[PDB]
Amino acid sequence: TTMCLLANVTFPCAQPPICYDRKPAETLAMLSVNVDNPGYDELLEAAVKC
Amino acid sequence: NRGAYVEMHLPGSEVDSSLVSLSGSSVTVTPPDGTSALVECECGGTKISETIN
Amino acid sequence: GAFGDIQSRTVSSSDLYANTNLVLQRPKAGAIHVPYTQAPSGFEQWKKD
Amino acid sequence: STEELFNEYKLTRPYMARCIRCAVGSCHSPIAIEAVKSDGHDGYVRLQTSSQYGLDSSGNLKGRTMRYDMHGTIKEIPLHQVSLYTSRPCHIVDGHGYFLLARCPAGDSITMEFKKDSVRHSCSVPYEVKFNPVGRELYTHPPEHGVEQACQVYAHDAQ
Amino acid sequence: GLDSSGNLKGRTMRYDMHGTIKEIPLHQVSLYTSRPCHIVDGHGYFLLARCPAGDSITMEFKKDSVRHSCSVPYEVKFNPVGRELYTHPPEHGVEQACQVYAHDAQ
Amino acid sequence: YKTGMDSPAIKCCGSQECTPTYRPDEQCKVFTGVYPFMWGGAYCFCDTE
Amino acid sequence: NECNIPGNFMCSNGRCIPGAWQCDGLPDCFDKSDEKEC
Amino acid sequence: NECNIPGNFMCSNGRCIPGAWQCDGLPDCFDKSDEKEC
Amino acid sequence: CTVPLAPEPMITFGFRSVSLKLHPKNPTYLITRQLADEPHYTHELISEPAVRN
Ligand SMILES: [Ca+2]
Ligand SMILES: [Ca+2]
Repeated sequence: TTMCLLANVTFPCAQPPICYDRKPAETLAMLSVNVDNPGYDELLEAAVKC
Repeated sequence: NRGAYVEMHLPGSEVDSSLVSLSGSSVTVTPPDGTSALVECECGGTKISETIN
Repeated sequence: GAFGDIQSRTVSSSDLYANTNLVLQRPKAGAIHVPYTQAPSGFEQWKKD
Repeated sequence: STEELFNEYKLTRPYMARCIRCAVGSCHSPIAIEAVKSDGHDGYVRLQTSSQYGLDSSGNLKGRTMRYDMHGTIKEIPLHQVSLYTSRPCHIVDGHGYFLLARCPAGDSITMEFKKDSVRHSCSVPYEVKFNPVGRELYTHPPEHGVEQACQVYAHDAQ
Repeated sequence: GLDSSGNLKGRTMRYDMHGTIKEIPLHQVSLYTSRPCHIVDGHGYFLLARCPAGDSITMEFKKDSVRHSCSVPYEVKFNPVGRELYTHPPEHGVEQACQVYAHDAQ
Repeated sequence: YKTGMDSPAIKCCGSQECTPTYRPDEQCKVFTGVYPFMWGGAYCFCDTE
Repeated sequence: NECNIPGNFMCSNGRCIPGAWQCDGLPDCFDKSDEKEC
Repeated sequence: NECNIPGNFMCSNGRCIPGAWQCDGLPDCFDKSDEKEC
Repeated sequence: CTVPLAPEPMITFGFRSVSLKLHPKNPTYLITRQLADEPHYTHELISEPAVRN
């Protein structure tokens, strides 16, 4: 199990609170912080789609 | 016409998929117009039928 | 691969001697063709020499 | 299943970069070339360009198209309108995001060009494109038949 | 660089055709030595191009569905500058004194 | 290998410094007296510096 | 069966097309084998 | 600022066009710099 | 990947000797070695018709 970050929020990486089709810049800034991460592919695939 | 020839032959049978189609329960074969065909199956036993249009 | 791998007695003799090292190979899976391997033409190699 | 693979280049855009050999001189090109990776065997290269492939001019899927920045306004053309050549003409297979999969013969440069209604765009970079045989016979074009052998080529899919 | 009637049109070429004079836009004229070339400009009888090396030059266009060509066996050579021998000029380096054909017409 | 290159950091009428990143074989060097050109026009308004 | 090149899809007739050409809304195989179950 | 090749006119964005393209009535450089004083 | 296949060499035998007539279509490596403690290997690129004793 790995928890990602957007703020002081350890949300499940497979279910992010935002998606790119509804938030253009906030999801990119969400992926900005979780670059050094073993769980970046899951957050990626769950971050574009819903 | 100078003394050098190449050799003609009967063409073979070219299997064509765009002929066989599915109905509800059977296999529908629609040969092209003015042209014969033949169908070979092994769904039941050994089978051969030269259908014409 | 040398001169005279093809030997026809006259120009229109209708009987030729061929020793060209022709070998048949196995075709590729899902392809209708005749593959073969043979030594290249010795009349061309004689023209090159 | 191809769209979950594809969707990450929706996040991006094409851009205009600098090509030293444009159609006339040095200019700022919509199709500038970053690298040409030819380390596989049978003549498949992998370009990385300043353009995108597979997206429409808005951001969604579209089959065989190039997407490029043109002074700010992102435009698009079909992919059969884009030609490229090293020495002989090449053959584009597919594109996906910033990358393209061609099939080029060997040569000491690579030139990509498309044509608008009367404006011709080009980019030539001095990058060695090379051809690699497999095994102990040094062909220049791959044969019509022979024994099957193991190789290492660029994969066609965008997985 | 001239119009078929005799005016000065921008980028066109003006050719005779069995006594009568025609014209096409210059972007339908193509030439190549071994690989394709790129026409820069032209003025009077003289075209300026940019070409790789080869044994010949084939200038060609296509007015109707009738293709015009001419190949002449004239060597085109690519001449590098400096002590380092290249075929296509690099993306970067240092600048030396070279001598190229001047793009203007003075 | 693959020579990775970070994008250039341009400052108009100012100066820069070098921040290390401890990347493999990382070369860093600053260049002055620049007057760059984007596709739109001159990126700076200063002649030197 | 299997294409020799890894990233390819195989048509009905044995012709290998790229895997991103399957289920794309454009016919590429003879008799549309990439356009059957999408 | 001059160009390198001895017969070129220089646009506003640094790009060098041939010298007879300066006032030719057809837009060559970005923002029509060459066509501003003719 | 499909790789080509060179023509069959024409092997002539002698007392403790093997001759090889080699007609290549495109350049081809001939790699020989002895099966003893000293292999004495021979990596050669043959592009023309050549006899190797
Ligand atoms: Ca398709
Ligand atoms: Ca102009």
